[PDB]
Amino acid sequence: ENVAELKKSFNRHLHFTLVKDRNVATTRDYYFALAHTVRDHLVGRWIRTQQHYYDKCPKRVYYLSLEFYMGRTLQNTMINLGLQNACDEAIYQLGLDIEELEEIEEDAGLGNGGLGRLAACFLDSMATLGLAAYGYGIRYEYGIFNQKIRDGWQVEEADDWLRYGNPWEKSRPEFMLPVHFYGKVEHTNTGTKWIDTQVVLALPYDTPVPGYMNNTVNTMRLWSARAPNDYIQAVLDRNLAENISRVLYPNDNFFEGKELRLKQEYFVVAATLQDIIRRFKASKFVFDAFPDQVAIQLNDTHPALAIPELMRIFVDIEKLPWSKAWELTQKTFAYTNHTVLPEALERWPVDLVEKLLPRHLEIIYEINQKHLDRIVALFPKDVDRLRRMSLIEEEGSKRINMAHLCIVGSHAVNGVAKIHSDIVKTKVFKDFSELEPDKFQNKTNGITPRRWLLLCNPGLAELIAEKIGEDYVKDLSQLTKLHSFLGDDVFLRELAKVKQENKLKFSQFLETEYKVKINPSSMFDVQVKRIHEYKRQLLNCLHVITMYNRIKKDPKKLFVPRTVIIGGKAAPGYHMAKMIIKLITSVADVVNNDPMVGSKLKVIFLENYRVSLAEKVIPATDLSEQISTAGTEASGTGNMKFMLNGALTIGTMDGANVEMAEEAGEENLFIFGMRIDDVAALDKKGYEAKEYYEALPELKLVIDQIDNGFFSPKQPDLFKDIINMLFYHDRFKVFADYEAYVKCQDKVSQLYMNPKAWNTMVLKNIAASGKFSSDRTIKEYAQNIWNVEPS
Amino acid sequence: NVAELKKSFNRHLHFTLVKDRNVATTRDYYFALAHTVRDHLVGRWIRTQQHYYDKCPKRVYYLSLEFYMGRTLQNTMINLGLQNACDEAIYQLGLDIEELEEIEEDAGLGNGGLGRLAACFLDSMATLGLAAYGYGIRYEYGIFNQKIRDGWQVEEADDWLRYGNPWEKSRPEFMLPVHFYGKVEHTNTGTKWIDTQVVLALPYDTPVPGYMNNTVNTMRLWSARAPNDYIQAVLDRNLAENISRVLYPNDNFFEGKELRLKQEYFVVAATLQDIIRRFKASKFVFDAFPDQVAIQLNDTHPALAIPELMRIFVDIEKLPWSKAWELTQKTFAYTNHTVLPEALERWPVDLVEKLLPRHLEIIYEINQKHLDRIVALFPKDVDRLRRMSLIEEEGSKRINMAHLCIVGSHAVNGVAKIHSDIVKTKVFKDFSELEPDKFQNKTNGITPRRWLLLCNPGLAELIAEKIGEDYVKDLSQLTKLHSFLGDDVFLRELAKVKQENKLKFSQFLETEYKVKINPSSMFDVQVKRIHEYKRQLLNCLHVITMYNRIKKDPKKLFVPRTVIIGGKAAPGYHMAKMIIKLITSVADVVNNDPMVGSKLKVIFLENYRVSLAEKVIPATDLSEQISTAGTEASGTGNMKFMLNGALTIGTMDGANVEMAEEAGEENLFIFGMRIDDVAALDKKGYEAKEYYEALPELKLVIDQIDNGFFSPKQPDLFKDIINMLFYHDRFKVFADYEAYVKCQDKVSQLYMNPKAWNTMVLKNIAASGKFSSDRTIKEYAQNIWNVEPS
Ligand SMILES: O=C(N[C@@H](Cc1ccccc1)C(=O)N1CC(C(=O)O)C1)c1cc2cc(Cl)ccc2[nH]1
Ligand SMILES: O=C(N[C@@H](Cc1ccccc1)C(=O)N1CC(C(=O)O)C1)c1cc2cc(Cl)ccc2[nH]1
Ligand SMILES: *Cc1c(COP(=O)(O)O)cnc(C)c1O
Ligand SMILES: *Cc1c(COP(=O)(O)O)cnc(C)c1O
Ligand SMILES: CC(=O)N[C@@H]1O[C@H](CO)[C@@H](O)[C@H](O)[C@H]1O
Ligand SMILES: CC(=O)N[C@@H]1O[C@H](CO)[C@@H](O)[C@H](O)[C@H]1O
Ligand SMILES: Cn1c(=O)c2c(ncn2C)n(C)c1=O
Ligand SMILES: Cn1c(=O)c2c(ncn2C)n(C)c1=O
Ligand SMILES: Cn1c(=O)c2c(ncn2C)n(C)c1=O
Ligand SMILES: Cn1c(=O)c2c(ncn2C)n(C)c1=O
Repeated sequence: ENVAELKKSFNRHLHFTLVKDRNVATTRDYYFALAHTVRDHLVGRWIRTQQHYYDKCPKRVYYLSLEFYMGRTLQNTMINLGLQNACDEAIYQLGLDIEELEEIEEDAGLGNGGLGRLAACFLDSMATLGLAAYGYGIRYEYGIFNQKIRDGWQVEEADDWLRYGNPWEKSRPEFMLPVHFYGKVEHTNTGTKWIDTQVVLALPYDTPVPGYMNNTVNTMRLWSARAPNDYIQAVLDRNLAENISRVLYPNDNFFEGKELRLKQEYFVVAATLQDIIRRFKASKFVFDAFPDQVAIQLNDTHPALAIPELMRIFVDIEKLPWSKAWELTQKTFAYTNHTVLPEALERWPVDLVEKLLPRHLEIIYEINQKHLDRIVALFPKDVDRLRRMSLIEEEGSKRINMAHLCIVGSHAVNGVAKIHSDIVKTKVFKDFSELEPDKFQNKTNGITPRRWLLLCNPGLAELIAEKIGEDYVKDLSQLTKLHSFLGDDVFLRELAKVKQENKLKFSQFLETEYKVKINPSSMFDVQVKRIHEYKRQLLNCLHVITMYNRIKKDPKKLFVPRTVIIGGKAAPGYHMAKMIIKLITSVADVVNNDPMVGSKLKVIFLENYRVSLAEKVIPATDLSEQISTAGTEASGTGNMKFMLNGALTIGTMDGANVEMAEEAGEENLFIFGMRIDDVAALDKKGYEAKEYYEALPELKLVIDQIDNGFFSPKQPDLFKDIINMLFYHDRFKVFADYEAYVKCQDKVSQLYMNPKAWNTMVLKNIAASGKFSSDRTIKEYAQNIWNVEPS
Repeated sequence: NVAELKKSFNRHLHFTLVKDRNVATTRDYYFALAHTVRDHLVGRWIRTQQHYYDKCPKRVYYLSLEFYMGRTLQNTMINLGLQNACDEAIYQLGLDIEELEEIEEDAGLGNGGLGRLAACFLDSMATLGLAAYGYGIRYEYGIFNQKIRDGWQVEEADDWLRYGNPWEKSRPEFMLPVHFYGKVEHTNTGTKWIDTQVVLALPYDTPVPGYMNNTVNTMRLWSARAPNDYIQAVLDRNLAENISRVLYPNDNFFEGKELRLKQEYFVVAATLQDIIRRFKASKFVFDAFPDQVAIQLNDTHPALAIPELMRIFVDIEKLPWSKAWELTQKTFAYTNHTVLPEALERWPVDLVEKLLPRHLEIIYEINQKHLDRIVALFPKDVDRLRRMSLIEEEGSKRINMAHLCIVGSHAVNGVAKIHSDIVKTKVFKDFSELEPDKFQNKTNGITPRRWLLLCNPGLAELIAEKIGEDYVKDLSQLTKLHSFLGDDVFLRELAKVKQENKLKFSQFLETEYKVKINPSSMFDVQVKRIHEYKRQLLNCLHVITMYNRIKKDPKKLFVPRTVIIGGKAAPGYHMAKMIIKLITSVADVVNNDPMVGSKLKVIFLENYRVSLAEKVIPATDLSEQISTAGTEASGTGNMKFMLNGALTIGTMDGANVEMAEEAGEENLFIFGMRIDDVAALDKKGYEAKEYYEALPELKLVIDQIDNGFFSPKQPDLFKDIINMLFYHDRFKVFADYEAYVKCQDKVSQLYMNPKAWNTMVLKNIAASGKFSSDRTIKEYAQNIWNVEPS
């Protein structure tokens, strides 16, 4: 606990655990010694917490997800355990730099973006709320790839995060389980049997999840695939079974029907459900009480197979009758929808499923038959309603609509922001909500204020605590008390000072990683998120070039200097996203080297955007770019992180941006562009991109520069694919929000010129960010879906 | 003290395994104890390695593709003087230390004798305080686990690292890149090897505790890792990692697979680079290298080390060829482990040219200078050149790796007198003639820690009772046991120890096998890899022979036996697999014939490996060492049996010859043709049928086999054996059959006389001192590596 004992443990681990002394120990050795020193502090409570759940047997919550975008664990653990100050002191006394030790840790990047990071924030919140919750996923050998930029383009490198060892995971060999694939179904007089299957073992690894200052330490269980049991070739072929948990599919909001992805989904699902049933049978609590002891949240449709798998276990194995089994199943599962973009919908062809999971295909067909029998009985004449509500789309080569399977097999279905949940309920699944009104809900996303405030921005956390105490950490709504300081000049300077320090520290980072020199006086304009056409960093890029031309046309004009930062990873096979990245690095090259613009404007493509880098750049941001086309971003969470950390937002009325406006007051955000209904109008009328190109002189110059090679001289036609998409296939109407966006941007610079007014708006944003704590989000899930209670 | 060991155990169970006493598994308890013991190694491991850096003694590097280590827990407790205290602490915690010990997986990174010799050498070098390092590959899968299904061998992956190996320590800061393929460019800045594929080598260090001396050496094993459609590209990283994936399961047999060639270059490249790097940091240019480094090539498997050292000195360090070649020879020594043709490494130049273009050039260069010398010495002997070349144009050109090891080394040694002589005067006559002093002998040895103190505590204690403990570090001290030759009480005590071992092993046999063991029977044992040259087929002929005898005359006085035969067959060795099936078939008939009953039991010991050897050897009365004269280079199993109180029935082959010299030929049951008789028969021509015709007991056995007596459901099952036996038996099974059976009868005779039997046993044990690997290592240190015990 105290400094002396922490130093003693550190030296002890460096010695016995790392087998080193101070003259031969590497930096990595020191990081590992500290990690083990911190990890030791988790054990007692990890054991008690899990023992407690067995004793008092509260209802358990299982968050089933193919992704857990955890980031680093060291600092997060020290903070939630109240050990950071002591460890900082101990490490300092040992003559070491704790910051350096922390940078040695690899991010556990087992996620693509929002969906995976939401799972991570939820685990922190559920532990902080004292819920008997478990995270269940896959332990990928390789997470989201490390991004490099070569000659302006994205290059992918394997994310070998486990190469040096992960001290934060605990193998649980005694819980290994067999998972089945392929084979065939036999309908015997003893029950249908699934036989001649190939077997792959599932080895679980537990990672502790410390609640914030509360003695609760929950568990995240990730499964790894292992082979069971010419000789050499046979041994090498063991790689095939093990490839199942080998790599995270690098796609964000995009469906790719590869068989290996289907294997991963069944793998997690099968291992997870069996483990859950086994723990249920040992609870010394037949399966009638199951739904009162178990809640399983389906994170998107990725784990949809859990439904037919639970049915398979209840029926084929436990011999329960179908009706009883189906009843228990619905009461067990709840489904969370995370998107409305067509390219992201999971639709598995029945042939692939038939080959890999013959018995699940049969169970799904059965589910679908009973389902449609009901509709036929309710709307005998609506024949097309049946076609629309079926789990099977015969529309060409038959496929399974996984979202529909999740809806019929779940008692609750929720979206992740009001605007989104509404669209899901009344438009996308109108036929279903009409039948079961009460089944559809909304649960607006949230972020954990531990990692995204206390951890990433200690200066702000301290300043806030200075003024209003520490209650806000566990009750973020407490930030409204900050309103008492609206006219407090001294406080406003203190707030600005914290942002300035964060910017200074991040600028140091930028100068050492990039050739560029940073004007620390500039406004940090930031857009960090996965590269997507719908998120439109392309629009941001149009505005950047626009500011460039303005400086060239009139260099002596008064101008608020900016440092424009854009970062994010493109899915490997997403060609347009890769072109967009190259467009940004090209533009940056011209801008950063034009002697006429100089320190007026700097552009940086932030490489390898991931959780640990987000913790650095967000606290250093002044302007947060949240410009997705109205109706495309289901919720967003980066928007919330920026709001909590003192940045103002420039964005569309989309996803949770709408709620950030409700809480803070629309005028305290720079809202702009078409709204959901305006986008529909343009669609109805038909979008003619050329018209804006024609009518907007600044837009036309930008476009022409791009298309003629102004930014790619050595290859004039390089950006032709973008031009063509922009003029003839822009599903996201980049040109249609261009004018309002730029006008809006000008207004931002205006406000920035007035520090007191700017920080006054910042204060209103921070003071109103309380609704976005994931602790609030989780309370709502616990109360209205899982029916469990905080402790 | 016990109290502190219990406290550490509980501490590790808690913080390290995250368990308490009601949820802890047996495996958790084994791991808690292992960490508790491992902690005791640290201080000395660090000091020992620091010491080598400070005083900078000359270092010895044992480069081997195999290290058949077995289990580490007990060996560590013993060499550290901690066994009694840990036993007591575990007992007090209400646990069974024996159960905990059986949890540990063997580190089976070897096939047999060659790999186990490397392990015994490490223990001895550490006990002698030498600055020695073992260098090899960290295979993900060692020698396969053997199962017997419907009488046949079935192989299962040996996933020894699945639950974690607490005995290894990753050394990430010493990772190195190894190169493959590419092409050679001869520039004006030196020849460059370019466009190569790169595979990383990650070293893992395992501590090697000397016996009671504060020395803890290192065994460094390399693991392959890939450097740095997207998904497919990530999955293909498996290809680079496949290099250190599986140990080739062949014992004394060459298989020219490209992956095996990759493994050999992999160990060699990573090892030589690491050695040079450690040399450059010694604050001791490369002139002193051979005075600071000795590298022992364990067989020709690491032969590439020679051209690789040349490549580094020349292509990289820019040293002139003559200087580089001089340093190289002073650095390497080569150990020959066999004369069997099928085991010689001959890589086709095409494969080497593709995978290692630069090494092929260096080898050609070495060969050119080599032959230039011979041409200058024997201008008219044109065929001498053909015989001494590193290249065999005899069809598709190939590289004779043994020849490369000889020209690139300053010393070449065999592993037993009879073997070393054959190597020097016959196989490499042309080379030894030129460099007489280059060829030596270093008779193999076994470590008396694992093979006596550990595996047979009863014997170790009995012996210490009579002569003190000096024998542990000076095994020659066992000769003091001669003072008890007439001591009746001692002879009963000796027999009692053997009886307890047999009792304990019989328990094992009954629970694993259906069979009921007559604990009164003589344990006749043949455990080693299944080979035609080791002839367990001959043993099988004798077994059937005894069977027929019991059937012909059931009421005759007969010494009862429990015949045990065990060993693994290389997966692709068809004959060996047939031989196994023949043995299990024979056993089926014998064990179930009501007429033989408890007179004779036959057991095929499944999954023979280091940890099982430690169980069955101490329980043996008769040790079968019957290879054809001139085929077993040395053997080491023979030595383990001698040390543990078993008598030997064998041919005058390998080290059996020296066991006879030490104990007195009459105290061993020697039989069969000798090296020269085998040659005579070869010259005259071996006509297997003649013995079949002339020996009525042999004929009946053979007919039974060939007609389906042992395979009724399939009469022609053993046809391949019959045909090999009559027309292609390179090992003359029939030609030693008569003497073997006569010899066997004499064994039973002696067994009937307990006092006479144990009197001979005592003479075997008292004379086993020469076979301690400690003696072997002293000889290598003095005459090859030029290093000194400390
Ligand atoms: O592996 C040891 N310590 C561990 C310490 C560790 C544990 C978990 C994560 C990181 C580090 C170690 O160095 N690693 C496990 C990692 C891997 O599997 O790659 C790297 C170890 C200590 C030790 C001490 C002695 Cl005396 C002998 C063998 C030993 N191994
Ligand atoms: O892995 C831990 N201990 C290690 C301890 C260990 C190390 C080496 C051999 C056996 C056991 C562990 O259990 N294993 C490493 C093996 C593997 O590679 O599969 C199994 C560990 C302890 C711990 C304590 C907390 Cl609070 C959180 C995570 C933790 N992991
Ligand atoms: C929060 C977060 C996201 C999601 O950001 P949006 O802007 O909401 O898409 C993506 N990646 C990382 C690393 C994050 O921390
Ligand atoms: C010693 C040993 C060997 C060598 O046996 P030989 O009979 O000398 O061939 C082979 N395997 C194991 C497991 C051993 O311990
Ligand atoms: C398929 C997918 O990744 N959906 C994403 O989910 C997160 C978390 O709900 C939302 O914030 C975001 O708007 C949405 O694009
Ligand atoms: C190539 C090979 O494995 N050779 C083996 O080596 C061991 C160790 O020297 C000898 O005892 C044995 O007779 C021999 O068959
Ligand atoms: C979002 N996204 C992708 O992620 C993607 C893609 N094509 C390939 N990938 C990987 N497309 C067209 C796409 O819109
Ligand atoms: C690396 N890279 C790309 O990734 C790429 C490309 N053109 C299109 N793409 C997607 N070019 C020319 C290129 O060099
Ligand atoms: C019938 N048979 C064989 O004939 C055989 C074998 N292994 C090797 N052979 C030759 N096995 C396992 C087997 O069942
Ligand atoms: C020793 N041995 C083998 O190990 C072997 C073989 N054929 C295949 N293998 C694997 N032969 C003929 C052989 O003698």
